[PDB]
Amino acid sequence: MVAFTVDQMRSLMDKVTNVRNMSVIAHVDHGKSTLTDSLVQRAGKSTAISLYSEMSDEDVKEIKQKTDGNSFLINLIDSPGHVDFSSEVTAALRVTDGALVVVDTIEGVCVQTETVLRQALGERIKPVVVINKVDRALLELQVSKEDLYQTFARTVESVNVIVSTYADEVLGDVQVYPARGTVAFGSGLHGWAFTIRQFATRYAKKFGVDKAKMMDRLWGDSFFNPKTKKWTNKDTDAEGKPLERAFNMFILDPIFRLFTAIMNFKKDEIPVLLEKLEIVLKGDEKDLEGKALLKVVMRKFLPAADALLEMIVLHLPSPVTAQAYRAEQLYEGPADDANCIAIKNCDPKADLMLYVSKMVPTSDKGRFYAFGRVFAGTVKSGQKVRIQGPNYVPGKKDDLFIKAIQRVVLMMGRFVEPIDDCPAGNIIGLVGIDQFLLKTGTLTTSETAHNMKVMKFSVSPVVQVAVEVKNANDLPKLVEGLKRLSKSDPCVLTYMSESGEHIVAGTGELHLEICLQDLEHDHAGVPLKISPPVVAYRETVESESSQTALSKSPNKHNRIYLKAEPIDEEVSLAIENGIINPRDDFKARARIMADDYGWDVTDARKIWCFGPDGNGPNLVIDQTKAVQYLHEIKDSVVAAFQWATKEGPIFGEEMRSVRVNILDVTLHADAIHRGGGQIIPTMRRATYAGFLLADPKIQEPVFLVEIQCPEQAVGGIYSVLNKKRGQVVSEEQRPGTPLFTVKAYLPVNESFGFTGELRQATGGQAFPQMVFDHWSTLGSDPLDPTSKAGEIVLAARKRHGMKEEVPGWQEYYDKL
Amino acid sequence: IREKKAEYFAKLREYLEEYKSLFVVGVDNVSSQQMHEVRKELRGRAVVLMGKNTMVRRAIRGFLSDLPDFEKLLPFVKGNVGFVFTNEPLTEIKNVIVSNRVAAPARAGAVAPEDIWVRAVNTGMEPGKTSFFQALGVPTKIARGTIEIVSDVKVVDAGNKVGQSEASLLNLLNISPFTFGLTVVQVYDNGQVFPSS
Amino acid sequence: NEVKYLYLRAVGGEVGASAALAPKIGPLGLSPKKVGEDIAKATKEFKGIKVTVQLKIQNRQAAASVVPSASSLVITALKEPPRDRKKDKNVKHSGNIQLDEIIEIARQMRDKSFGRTLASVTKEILGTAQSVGCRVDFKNPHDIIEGINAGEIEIPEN
RNA sequence: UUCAUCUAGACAGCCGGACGGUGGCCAUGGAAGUCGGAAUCCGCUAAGGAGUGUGUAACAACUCACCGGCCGAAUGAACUA
Ligand SMILES: CO[C@H]1[C@@H](O)[C@H](O)[C@H](OC[C@@]23C[C@@H]4[C@H](C)CC[C@H]4[C@@]4(C=O)C[C@@H]2C[C@H](C(C)C)[C@@]34C(=O)O)O[C@@H]1C
Ligand SMILES: Nc1nc2c(ncn2[C@@H]2O[C@H](COP(=O)(O)OP(=O)(O)O)[C@@H](O)[C@H]2O)c(=O)[nH]1
Ligand SMILES: [Mg+2]
Ligand SMILES: [Mg+2]
Repeated sequence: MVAFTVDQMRSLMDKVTNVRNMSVIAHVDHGKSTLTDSLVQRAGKSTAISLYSEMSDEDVKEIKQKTDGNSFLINLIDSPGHVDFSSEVTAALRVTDGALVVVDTIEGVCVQTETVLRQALGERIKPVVVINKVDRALLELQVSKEDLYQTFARTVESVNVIVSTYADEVLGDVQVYPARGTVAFGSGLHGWAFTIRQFATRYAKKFGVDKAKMMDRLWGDSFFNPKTKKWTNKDTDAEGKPLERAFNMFILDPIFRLFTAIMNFKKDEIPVLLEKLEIVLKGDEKDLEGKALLKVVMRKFLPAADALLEMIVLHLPSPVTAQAYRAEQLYEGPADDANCIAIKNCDPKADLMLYVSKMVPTSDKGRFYAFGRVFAGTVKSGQKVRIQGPNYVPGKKDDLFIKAIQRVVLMMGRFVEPIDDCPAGNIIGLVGIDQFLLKTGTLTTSETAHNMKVMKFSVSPVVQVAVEVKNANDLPKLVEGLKRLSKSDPCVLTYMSESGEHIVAGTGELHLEICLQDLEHDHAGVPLKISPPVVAYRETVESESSQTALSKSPNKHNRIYLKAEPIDEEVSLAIENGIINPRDDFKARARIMADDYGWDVTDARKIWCFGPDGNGPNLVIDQTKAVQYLHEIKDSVVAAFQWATKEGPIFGEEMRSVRVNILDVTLHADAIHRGGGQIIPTMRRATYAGFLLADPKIQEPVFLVEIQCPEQAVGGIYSVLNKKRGQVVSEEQRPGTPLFTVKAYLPVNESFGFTGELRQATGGQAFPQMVFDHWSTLGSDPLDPTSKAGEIVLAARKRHGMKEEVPGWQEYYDKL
Repeated sequence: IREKKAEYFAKLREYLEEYKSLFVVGVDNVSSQQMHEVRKELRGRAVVLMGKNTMVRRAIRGFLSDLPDFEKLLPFVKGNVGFVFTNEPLTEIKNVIVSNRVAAPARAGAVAPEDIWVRAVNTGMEPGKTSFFQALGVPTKIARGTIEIVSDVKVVDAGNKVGQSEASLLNLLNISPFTFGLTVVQVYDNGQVFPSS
Repeated sequence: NEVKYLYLRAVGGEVGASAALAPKIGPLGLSPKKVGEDIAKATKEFKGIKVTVQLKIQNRQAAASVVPSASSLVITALKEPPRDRKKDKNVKHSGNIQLDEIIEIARQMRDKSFGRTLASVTKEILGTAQSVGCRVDFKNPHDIIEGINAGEIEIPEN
């Protein structure tokens, strides 16, 4: 359409049965941004594009879809093929119903084609397949006709294997075939494509032959057998010189003949064959020679803008006919609520349900139009709307907001059209919202409107790098950009680490480098540098403090004797998940340690405090016998324990799983001589001595990572794991599919470049997800400088500006 | 070495004047599992003895002085042949021997006797196995969650050895045009050798 | 009714994991839970000692039938207090199973064996026990074989 | 120089077999001859290692020790200078 009219497109939007909002998915460089471009050519990130297509009554009749009218409006998304942008395709998949799977004829069904197709089948989206770069097959590989037919056969067979392995048991017949017309073939770059249904229609105009069952004879083993006039069904040897199949003889043969003639420059035969193939000429296109003549003559004799759009109109369902079998899975609530059934109804008069998915920029920093698909009811310019949160609990007050809409917008090829209203089953942008909705969610007008799906994706943020602005005065700009992209890009994850560093996370090296380039140049606007994240360890003990650690006060009147012990991992877990809570009461919280954790009820009753932060997993226990003034130094001892559990004596990191047992104290009688200034340093030095005599050790955070890789790539999984010290936990196979699932504990230390190493070992087929699980004790000493735990401490000391050697246990210990 | 050879000679003597009749069984292409099965079957009825043809010939030639009858058995020890002695009706032993057979699978390299075919059948094979069919050019479609060959296809022709991909698909589809078992060249019986027939 | 055929080696009297059950049987629409319970039932007496488990898929039928595994029979006869994986790694086996018991294992193996004599099948089972390394009648299984060879252990050929 | 094989058929070459108990015991997340420790058994045996290598996540599947078919008179190994 050449900007037909704003109100004409408003009417087309109001039409909710001749509109198709589908997405073209393929492998990287398989030719989706060229097929979509060739579709938008006659139409005058993922921004929907609009195409106008007329259509005939015969092939509106030849449609298994509830429709009325004769003209169609295509809203097309160009999803990205890279595996690092595997969520920008998932968002379009959620917003869309049809999937044009481009498959390259040369390369076949590659890793990313399989990935995006398995995603579409997870969303139960019906795929239609187009085989691209047939011109490449015809000029590079020089397939004659049967090699090309067999390549088509293999491509269709592999796509059918994927769909038959990953089709949920609700459709079954979603298997793709050219025989049914769900597979096209053409050259996107050159501008031509065909379906065997289109050829079986092009033939009736000259042969009077039937079209109903010739469209399943033009594919497969079916032989017209000329000189005998009979559509035989097997080779039969042709009584010598076995003859060719209908596909090669009828569809490919004119194509290959035009190719041969126009590329061989047979100017005495080009016009004759061109007239036989009923093309039109231009005043100067007649003076077009090879390598572009064939291009234009096939762009005329076989229009891709028609071959693709006809199968899009026919086999790709409309909203009012496709939302039915997808509402039950896009609505976690039960199938027996009005909001649930409204999406199935696709009624433009029910309560509103509009899913913002993409925060589209607006040429202005911080206005952020809200792309989304309407599912139920009509949106209005200035209608009272209710924002829903991705974790919004519907019972009580949660991320529900009571704002409204400012202006409806329809997005186009980078320009916005101001609209006031649009019925259900359509694609529009919401101006005036999304500064109240973090990433995704829904916007409704009902008051019991359970949200629709969180739009889960197969990728996650697994590459983490720390960033910092050089000019510390321009740090507000850094954080402003760092949160202005965390909403624009859906899969980017940013946060503050356990060591005070902005940790930008992403899908892979390429996605991360794109995000970091956006940070450095466009979103923030300030030059910043990137580093590998510092892994925040913990300090702990793995022995029982061979001799008693002793400390004397600065005035020497007070003494502390203690020991250190390795609090068990289960006890520490109970602490951090609240089973043992500081606020709880002794002899009630101590009964749990006694009965269910092996502790002695006396010691569990004699818990002075938790550290660090006042609630951490480290404990201090009074093992002392009668002492005259023990309860007066309690506050000083708990303060010193908080200090010694925040700033450990190895590199100042927080303690974990440390038990301190105050065995004896010796306090001066006068309270003026056992004040805080005399007890806090004494207690912290005694705790440090206990730590450095109870076999000090460090603990590192370990990721739990689960990877969905197939049988062929599980060996690469294992190789990467045992090269990066990973521990194989559990393998499994999903029911019926070949996609494995391997779960493992990978240390955070050896976790940088790990996803890149895994993708290189598995050919991109391994899909990992990682999340911090727990802390593992490093077996090697952290006090020896050259020990495997002993160099991370040295690096921390250098990076923090402290000394190189570690203060030995002879310090913090007063000899007595 | 020579002691083991003498042991074999003595065992041959034992069989030659302990069993009225023997068979000359051809064991070409016969495996060892087949051999154990045959020995198990013939147990009680018959005994099976293998050796080196030269060993057997020299042993016989050295016992000919006492048993000059086996001079007519001597020109039948050629090729992969062994001796199945028995004290039982000829026909029973013959039938059992030529009854124990194995449809040996397609090992790549073996010259295929006759043209291997694949027919338009629902093979009942997990779809993932499509790789083999695509490698052999066998058109297939997934029906009822199983691979189904769409069109008859001559995998290899009569003559040319079964290639590795051909062998893989054949072992997949249980196609095995190799049947191996003991044949019978001649039968010795009471100083009289005669063809099996 | 199509007779499908598959094995496992689940540990004796040890609940079989669904991760080691579903991949094999799962295709032909049967619950990994129920098959695992069947394996446990078929290996009740086999407790501790792994064994093969023939399973005939007769139109989705959970017919667990323990295939006698020579080593499994040998060590279940060894009878050793349950081999507890948790208790100690590298659990050794030293069961003193008597010659009669070994002959019973031999007569439960002869059908699926090739040894000419019941004596020969006993020799096979003794070799399996020797592999296990257990003691037998206060002597090594190899020396028992030497006795049989020299005609000392008169075999009750039944 | 020394030790071996050899017309009871040697070496090389081509071809056939290379099994069963048995997924031997232990472990391993998985380990079926083949990432490891230990044990080096028995039957069928002409012959086959509880395994020489390739291979799988484990399988599988190839391959070799070992024995046979063909050929027919010599041949192999470790050393010395
Ligand atoms: C959604 O993504 C989540 C998690 O899934 C993921 O585990 C990631 O890991 C961050 C770390 C979490 C660890 C625990 C909180 C204790 C130590 C922490 C880490 C080390 O310093 C380990 C991982 C990696 C990060 C360091 C190396 C920067 C961590 C951090 O937050 O500092 O955290 C983000 C927020
Ligand atoms: N010969 C040929 N080249 C093609 C075809 N489709 C795409 N290409 C080439 O592929 C290159 C990039 O493809 P593109 O569509 O942009 O990649 P996409 O992101 O997957 O869509 C272009 O330079 C084209 O020349 C085709 O049908 N034939
Ligand atoms: Mg693109
Ligand atoms: Mg291995």
